Amino acid sequence: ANWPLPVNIRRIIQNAQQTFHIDHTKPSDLTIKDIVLGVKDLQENLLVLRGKNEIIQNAQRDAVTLFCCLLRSRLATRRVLQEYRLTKQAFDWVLSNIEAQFLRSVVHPGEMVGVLAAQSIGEPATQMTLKKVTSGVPRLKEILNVAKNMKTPSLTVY
Amino acid sequence: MNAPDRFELFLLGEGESKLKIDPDTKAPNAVVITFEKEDHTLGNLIRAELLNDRKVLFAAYKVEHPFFARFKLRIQTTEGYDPKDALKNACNSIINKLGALKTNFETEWNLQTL
Amino acid sequence: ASRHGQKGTIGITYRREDMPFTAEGIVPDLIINPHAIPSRMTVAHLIECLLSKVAALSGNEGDASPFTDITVEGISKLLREHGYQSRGFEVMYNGHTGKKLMAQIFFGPTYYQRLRHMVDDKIHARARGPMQVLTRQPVEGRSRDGGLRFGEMERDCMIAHGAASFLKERLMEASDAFRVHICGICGLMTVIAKLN
Amino acid sequence: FDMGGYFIINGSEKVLIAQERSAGNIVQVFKKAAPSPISHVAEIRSALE
Amino acid sequence: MIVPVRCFSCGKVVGDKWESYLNLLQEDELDEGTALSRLGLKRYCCRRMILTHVDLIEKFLRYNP
Amino acid sequence: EGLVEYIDAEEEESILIAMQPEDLEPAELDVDPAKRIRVSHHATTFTHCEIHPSMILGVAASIIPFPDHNQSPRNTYQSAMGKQAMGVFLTNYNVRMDTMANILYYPQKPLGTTRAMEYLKFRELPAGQNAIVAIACYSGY
Amino acid sequence: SEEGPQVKIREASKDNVDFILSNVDLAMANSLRRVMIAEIPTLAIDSVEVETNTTVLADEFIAHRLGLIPLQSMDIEQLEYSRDCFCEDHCDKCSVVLTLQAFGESESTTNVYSKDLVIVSNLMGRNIGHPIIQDKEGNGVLICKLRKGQELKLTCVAKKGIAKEHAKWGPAAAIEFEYDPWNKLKHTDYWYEQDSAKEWPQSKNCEYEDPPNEGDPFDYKAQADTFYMNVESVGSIPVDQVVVRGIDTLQKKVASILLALTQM
Amino acid sequence: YDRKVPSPTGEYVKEPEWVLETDGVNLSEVMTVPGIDPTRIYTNSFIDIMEVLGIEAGRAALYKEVYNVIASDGSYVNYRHMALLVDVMTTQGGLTSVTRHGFNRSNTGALMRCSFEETVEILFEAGASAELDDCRGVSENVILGQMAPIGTGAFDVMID
Amino acid sequence: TLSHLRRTNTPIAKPRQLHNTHWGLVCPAETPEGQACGLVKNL
Amino acid sequence: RGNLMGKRVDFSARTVISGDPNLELDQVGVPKSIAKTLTYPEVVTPYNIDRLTQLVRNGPNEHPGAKYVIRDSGDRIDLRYSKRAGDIQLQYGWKVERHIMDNDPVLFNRQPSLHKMSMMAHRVKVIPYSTFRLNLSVTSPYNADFDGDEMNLHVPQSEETRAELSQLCAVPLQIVSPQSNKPCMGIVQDTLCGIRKLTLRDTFIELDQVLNMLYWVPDWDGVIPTPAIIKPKPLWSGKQILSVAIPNGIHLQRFDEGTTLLSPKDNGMLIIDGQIIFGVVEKKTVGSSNGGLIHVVTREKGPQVCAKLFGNIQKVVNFWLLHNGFSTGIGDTIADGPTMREITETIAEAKKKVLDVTKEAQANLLTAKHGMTLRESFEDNVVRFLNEARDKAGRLAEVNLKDLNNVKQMVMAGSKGSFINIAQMSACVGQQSVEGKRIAFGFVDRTLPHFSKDDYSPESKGFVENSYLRGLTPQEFFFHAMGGREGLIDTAVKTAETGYIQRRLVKALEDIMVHYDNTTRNSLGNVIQFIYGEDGMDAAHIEKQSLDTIGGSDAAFEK
Amino acid sequence: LKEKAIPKDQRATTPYMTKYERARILGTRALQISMNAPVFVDLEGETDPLRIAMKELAEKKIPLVIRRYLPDGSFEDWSVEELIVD
Amino acid sequence: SNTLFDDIFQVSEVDPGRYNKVCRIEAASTTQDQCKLTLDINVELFPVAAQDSLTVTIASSLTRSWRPPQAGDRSLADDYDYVMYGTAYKFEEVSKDLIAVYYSFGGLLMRLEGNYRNLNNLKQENAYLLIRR
RNA sequence: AUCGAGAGG
Ligand SMILES: Nc1ncnc2c1ncn2[C@@H]1O[C@H](COP(=O)(O)OP(=O)(O)OP(=O)(O)O)[C@@H](O)[C@H]1O
Ligand SMILES: [Mg+2]
Ligand SMILES: [Zn+2]
Ligand SMILES: [Zn+2]
Repeated sequence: ANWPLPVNIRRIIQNAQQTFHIDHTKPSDLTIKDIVLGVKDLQENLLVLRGKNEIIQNAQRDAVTLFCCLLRSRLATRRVLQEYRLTKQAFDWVLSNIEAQFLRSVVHPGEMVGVLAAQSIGEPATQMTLKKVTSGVPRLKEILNVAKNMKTPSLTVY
Repeated sequence: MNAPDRFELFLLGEGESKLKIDPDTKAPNAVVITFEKEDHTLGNLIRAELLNDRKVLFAAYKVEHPFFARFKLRIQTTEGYDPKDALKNACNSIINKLGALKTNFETEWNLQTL
Repeated sequence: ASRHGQKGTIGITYRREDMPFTAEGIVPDLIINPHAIPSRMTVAHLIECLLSKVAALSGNEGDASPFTDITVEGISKLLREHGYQSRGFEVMYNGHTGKKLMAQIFFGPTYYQRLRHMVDDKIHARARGPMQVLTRQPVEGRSRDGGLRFGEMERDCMIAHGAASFLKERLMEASDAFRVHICGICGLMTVIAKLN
Repeated sequence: FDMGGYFIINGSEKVLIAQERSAGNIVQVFKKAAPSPISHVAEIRSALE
Repeated sequence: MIVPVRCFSCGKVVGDKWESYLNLLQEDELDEGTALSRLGLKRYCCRRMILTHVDLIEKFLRYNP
Repeated sequence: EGLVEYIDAEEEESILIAMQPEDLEPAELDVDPAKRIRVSHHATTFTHCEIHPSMILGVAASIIPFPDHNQSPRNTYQSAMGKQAMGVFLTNYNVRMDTMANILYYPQKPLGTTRAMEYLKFRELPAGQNAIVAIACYSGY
Repeated sequence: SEEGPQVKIREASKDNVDFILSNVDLAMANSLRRVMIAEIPTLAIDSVEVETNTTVLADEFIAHRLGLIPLQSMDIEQLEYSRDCFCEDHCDKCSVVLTLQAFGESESTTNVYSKDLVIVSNLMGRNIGHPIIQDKEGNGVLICKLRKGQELKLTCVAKKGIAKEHAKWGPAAAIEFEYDPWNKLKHTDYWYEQDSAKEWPQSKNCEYEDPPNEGDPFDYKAQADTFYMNVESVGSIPVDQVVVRGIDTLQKKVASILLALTQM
Repeated sequence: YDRKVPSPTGEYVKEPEWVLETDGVNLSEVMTVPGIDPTRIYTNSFIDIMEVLGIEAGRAALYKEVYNVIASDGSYVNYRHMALLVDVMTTQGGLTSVTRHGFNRSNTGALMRCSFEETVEILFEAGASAELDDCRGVSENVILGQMAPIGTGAFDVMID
Repeated sequence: TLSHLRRTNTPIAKPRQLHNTHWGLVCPAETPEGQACGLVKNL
Repeated sequence: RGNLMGKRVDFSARTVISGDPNLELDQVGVPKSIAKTLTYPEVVTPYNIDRLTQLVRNGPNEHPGAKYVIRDSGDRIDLRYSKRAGDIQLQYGWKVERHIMDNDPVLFNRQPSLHKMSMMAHRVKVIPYSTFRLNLSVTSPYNADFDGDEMNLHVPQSEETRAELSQLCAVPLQIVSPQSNKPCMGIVQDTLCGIRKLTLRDTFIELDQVLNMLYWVPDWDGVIPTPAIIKPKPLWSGKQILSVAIPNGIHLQRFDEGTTLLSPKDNGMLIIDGQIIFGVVEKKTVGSSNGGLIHVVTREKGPQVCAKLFGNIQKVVNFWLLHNGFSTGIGDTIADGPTMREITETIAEAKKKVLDVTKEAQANLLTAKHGMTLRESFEDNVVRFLNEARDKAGRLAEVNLKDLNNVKQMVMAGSKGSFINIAQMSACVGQQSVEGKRIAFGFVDRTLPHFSKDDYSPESKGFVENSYLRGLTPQEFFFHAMGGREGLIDTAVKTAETGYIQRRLVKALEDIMVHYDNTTRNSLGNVIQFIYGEDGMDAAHIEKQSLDTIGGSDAAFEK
Repeated sequence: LKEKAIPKDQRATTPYMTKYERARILGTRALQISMNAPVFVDLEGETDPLRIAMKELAEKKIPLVIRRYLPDGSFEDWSVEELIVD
Repeated sequence: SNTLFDDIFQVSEVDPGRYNKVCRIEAASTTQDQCKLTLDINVELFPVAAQDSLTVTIASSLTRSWRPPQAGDRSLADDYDYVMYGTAYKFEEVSKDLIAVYYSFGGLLMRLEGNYRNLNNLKQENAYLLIRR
């Protein structure tokens, strides 16, 4: 279940429960229509790429699929009322804060992501310090040099 | 090579006064005094004797760096009580106690034999 | 460094009043962190502390020879005979306050060695300075008032940060920037240029 | 306390570090690599007295 | 190389004690702990100054110039 | 007199050595817990005996106190640092014009010493001092 | 006698005074010990000029040792800080000048002691600058050893200073400090294997305070008021003077704070 | 191998299953063997994976191997960095090594390639082929002491 | 000084590791850290 | 490689580093001698002129000063040697090469520069000693140590470059690292151990100490917190005082193992509105870990507030620990007598198991599974026996260690130490291995000349029944030295191969940049990725969260 | 070649200002201010050019336009006033 | 600004775990079979006898910076021997016609279970706990 | 200047 995702929804919900002093005794002033349609609108609002043509729209849909899965799981109508006694004000603030955090989470063009990737691989490797299979920096050298003959070939049959 | 001269620990420099008194933001009737060229010997005694005073709500001393000989005393007192007067009273009580100690030790030493 | 691979540099120098003190008035010449101990696993350092404490109190040499039946239990029995706590702990008071430290401190004589690395033999700073004849780049070495090298790894680090102008400044304005004249048609810096 | 064992060349004290080599006149057998056509080799590095 | 004037940690003077200490060991046939006790050195920080000292000046004196 | 012999490594191959003379003694339990677990040799036909096991070490490692209670890399590190330690390298230091010399003002013999140290002349020409060390957290410097 | 702090001297000698300080807050006792260490002034050699040196020791080594020499400082208040006396560099009112000349005339080693220091400046009738000798032989601190044919000739200027500037101006060696020997305040948490009572040795001062009782609950309100101290002096100043001048210096610092307020 | 699999209830449960490990690799013949699951067979030799199953499977196996090397230490690196490396290797359609053989021989500018290895050979062949360096690379601008198209240098600032 | 006088060098199948036959002939602990690790030994 | 990709540079400095608890995280302590040497060119404006003239009057020999004045003509006036160093009359547009002053951007670096974190911008603070000073919580990104390490400092020469350092490379920005998508800095060493000691429910603070700690937090509101305990005596908890360091509006929820909402063992963590409700603070709460206080505060309050949080926590905890004390001695390695008896009995039962397996193998009654030598099976079984013995003895020891045991305290806090350290110091260090196997017969059929030939027993192959406290025997010592030599070789040799790998990785991916169309392309324009990481998200703004639809039964999903 | 400009309507690049372009804008404005250039926000006891530039960025008075280059060679231009800072 | 709750409980067990000064306390309400209590108490300041009977009270008053008792002119609202200030973190319902309330006095914890205090023990930072022998 | 050697993390 646990995977790296852009916007921590749980923290935002706790922030809403504290900023607006949620009371469990009182009934929520949210409509069922409000919750469902607002979550759909929030899905529409999150944009990684802003092109109008359909291929860029499809690419953006791809880019946001998993985060939208998380958003649907975390903002279902039964949860938004029963699990958290969220008022309408808290719900709207959560929607806007989610959109803002997601838009802040986008990559900034100009990031030298290749150099960052190379360093992110290299630093743990230099920190590596030491059974039936080749492992560690030698195996990494094999992988990186596409060595035709490897010390420990192996086939895993299911 | 870079070390400050040891005399800087007790000799006040040019343009340096012993006490700098500044009002404290975010608190009522509170002041911050910057004792220059002084160390824990003075600070702990002054703070404890301030804590003895009933109308002193707050008293705390800190040394922002071991490199430099200086400390900060924050004093907050009751409305109608100048914190500067609270510091004065603490100082005078300290001196009275020290004088009594000197007298009593001198009598006791005169009593002893060796 | 002690005799057990525990190397360290002076972080601060404290006068005797600021230093924590035992009830006997004894003070540490040197304070090291407990955090160095558990990772390095140098028990012989603490054994040297204990044995040397007993040796100083008794006036007899301590036998730190390898492969001997000297056991910590016997050394601690001796230290207890001398009146100090068997495991070398001593109640100590804060110098700044005089209040007893809630902890008891491992306190004892230890052999320490002064090493050939001293800061004032290492300090360096250049700004502008002398330049090598061939590359027109800053000379090498502290002895020649040289420039610290901006390695390829450092170029990569600045690239990952995205500070292009700082990179250009380090690579030209701080090392070897030069203005040369090229012919537009020739494409080579073979232009003879009389500026005046 | 000086223990000697060094030379003095142009005023500088100089030590000769021992150089470690394998003894000659020892016969040793080594399996050649699997791709190599010969399976085993017996070698002697005969040095004169 | 010669006796420290005072104990590094206390500042108790130990430079006046050294010679006495030696005569306490040889003339009186005493052991080092009781010798340091007779010299008034009761804290081990003071005891290490005398006990672990090596008087290298005697070797330095033998050099003729 | 034949009481001692010189052993090559090649000749070491063909001999059986005991670590201590007490190994050549009769056997017939109640032991001090703090002492190390030493294996009953349950072996015979000794042809030799070590003079003392501590002789396996070199000059640098013979300075280390209780190195048998230390993790070995730390012993290696210390062997590399005792050569960086400062002391009276000779008693004629004032006479020779060495390019660089560093000498302690008041060198102290170590309070914990190896029996090897005597033959290394360390106590006579030490390179450290017996500092009163406290292990404590104190302002975190 | 007088209200407030109360002193009971257990034992006293020229070298050590062991006393009990009563009816006082801890901060004051700690400030007093800090002043006794750092702040009470003495006289020590702060300048050396070496005319001739053929000893095996270098000049800096010897000058450091000379600064470490104890010197009489009983009348040090009649001397003035060199930085606080109007002469060009030093005068008789702010410094004491000593001379050391030694030649190895004997084939056997010729030793040099602090007794071999002579005073050239005019004392002007104040007990100051006499090297301190507690050796039963009368010889001072062994400054140097000379082979036959070796001379050392030098001049020392001793000035007024404090241990907070350099440890040579140290009037006291070590001060023993203990409060709450029974640990009734629970100001420390003992480290033990099986039993704190068995493993931790009992303090001598534990006799002076009444033993605790197990039935009674822990006295939270109680604060440390009785302190057990022992002050040991080098001998440059008497022990009674060490503690009295510590008191006086602390008073002077507090008074200067008060004056700074009045001037503010 | 223990394995987490959907139970009839929907919850995940641990079903141990038998798995074969082989000291050699003959991928093509082995997957045609009956009684095995040809969809799940795996090699630690990703080059065979590329040969038998195509370039995309090669990229997936490359990521798997790099990930396991990173995770043996307990080290964790975010997916994107390893994915960048693997996509760089596999974007040519085959396995391009991070070597003077693999990535330094490319259509890229001459100066960037010569900054890594085989410097003078690369420069000579650039001279012989009459190569034109775009100077789009970072190393080209580093050699020329100009601001690279990197972060601050990508965009251009212009007055109003 | 003593150590520099009691020193060897091995110029170059596993030379660096401490061999069993080194017992009593070469110091087990004293070796340089760096490129000359194991190759430079002390008697 | 040596003159164009890298080159020696001007305005650089380098020196030994130590740490300063009273320095700020983004600050760097620069010696006065270095400050008087490095210069920044500052063009005189109406804004700065009154300061600048003073500096030039103050001279290059004392800081804050300046070393050179450049006129409009380009001539340089050297303030060290000039008859006009006194009467200088600054004209607008001239340049003053001022000394490096406090709150000036610099680039701080450690030469094994594997990370962008290895080179970070710092705010200068000029200091009275020769070493560079830096905050403790910044050691980790540099892999810095104060055992003698030297670090390097570079000075920008233009306002654009200073802006680049301050807006991209600043230390507070680099708190959340793109690799591992987690913070790289956290509370370490004395601060961490003291924070665990302070957060304990037993820890109570008196009024005087409470007031001093409250003042110690630089941004204290002046509102003395209401004491937790009131009537019998006003007693604060350590959690209360530490809550002053936590900014208001911070909510942290973590449940650990058996954590009720009643948190019986003080495990887990609950913080509401910057006030801690229950739980002991340790490496989980306040370390570099994901979902820790650093990550939450950086995301919610901003990088600057987290950078100040580092200093505030350090001040409070360091003060309390200074007045509390902490230590470690040999007593922290001693285990109970009965515990030692049980440890030796564990060793003996392992020895009996090894002997019986050996006797079985000698009888040819062993059967080895498919693909494994009989001898291989024997080796694996004996090695597993001895490893289990070491682990069981160590666990016995660790259970024996009390809560006051300082090694157990450091392990619980997480500041230093591990289980294996306790095991090797207190119970036994165990089996030594070279090249993946037990010690082998360097001699003929013997590991050492003191053993008999064809001896395969644990002690013969390098098993150390002795703990570091008990002391290794001669053979055990030689075997251990053999083992450690391998690690030394691994360090000194691995480093080069890993460096070559990193160089090749960097050269292979150097041109890979995210362009303005969200694609990831190289210098030639070829697409590596149509969207960075396939989600278009910067790695720093990413945290592990659970997908609640994937798991569970269908019934719980329905409910 | 010519007319690589893209009309403001149908501009696909990010409405927000990248960290790198904010950094370069602030640096260039700080350099301008340091070289005695006019300031378009009223100062409030502020004399560091970088802080002046930051205040001008907040008040959207920096008259500079970022030209972003797509990999094909077409450029899209955004005024600093247009772009969103967050 | 008045009393929120009051009862008299009896102690079942007292248990310090890894704590020298603090004990966890289990208590049952007298006259209320369904009302129970759990509390972290400083036994060094107020020891708790096993099977002891103790009066317990929760009050709202009798923010603002704390001031020492000074001359004592400020009048105690406590004949009690042990008083604390805390903050409530959770308000759960254990069953229909039953509620449970959680409080944290500086990390010392408290849990109270009873049915009727809907108006009482409202969610708030304010809390004062009082215990009389 | 080149070449060698030693150390530091
Ligand atoms: N998180 C950590 N956990 C455990 N130990 C650590 C940690 N960080 C540092 N150390 C300790 O610091 C030392 C690691 O050495 P380090 O890698 O920092 O030096 P190096 O400069 O990279 O290489 P070398 O010193 O060998 O030349 C070890 O003693 C290690 O135990
Ligand atoms: Mg290190
Ligand atoms: Zn002493
Ligand atoms: Zn004068």
